[PDB]
Amino acid sequence: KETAAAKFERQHMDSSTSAASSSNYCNQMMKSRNLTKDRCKPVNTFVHESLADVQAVCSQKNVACKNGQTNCYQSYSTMSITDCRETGSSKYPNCAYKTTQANKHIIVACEGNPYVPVHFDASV
Ligand SMILES: O=c1ccn(Cc2cn([C@@H]3O[C@@H](CO)[C@H](O)[C@H]3O)nn2)c(=O)[nH]1
Repeated sequence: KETAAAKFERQHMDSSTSAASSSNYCNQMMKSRNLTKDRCKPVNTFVHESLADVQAVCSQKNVACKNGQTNCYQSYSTMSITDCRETGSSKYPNCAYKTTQANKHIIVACEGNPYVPVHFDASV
């Protein structure tokens, strides 16, 4: 079965590209990472840094999670990311997304042993 750590990697890691996300990027990535299988996942962020750099965030700046839990961490450095946001005319199964590249500090929730990212909370 898929671990929470693996699920974070599938939903949120894309080290392979630096940013260059075409306007098509989210349409393709949301589908291929299986985030459009059951419904159109409304919002999702992919991070284009190494897995080591993203895992490292779990030992960086401790901040409150949006849900009030205390296990979130904000990257000290900005990171290359792409936000995917479902369009207003998007209708499942043909899920459609606006693709927006940015360089921002990521906030992730970490859990487990080893202590690794399991949710993407926000970018700031
Ligand atoms: O700027 C953002 C803000 C929220 N999110 C949501 C998210 C959370 N997660 C975490 O892992 C998923 C495991 O099912 C959950 O939806 C959430 O805990 N995945 N996507 C962004 O991707 N970018």
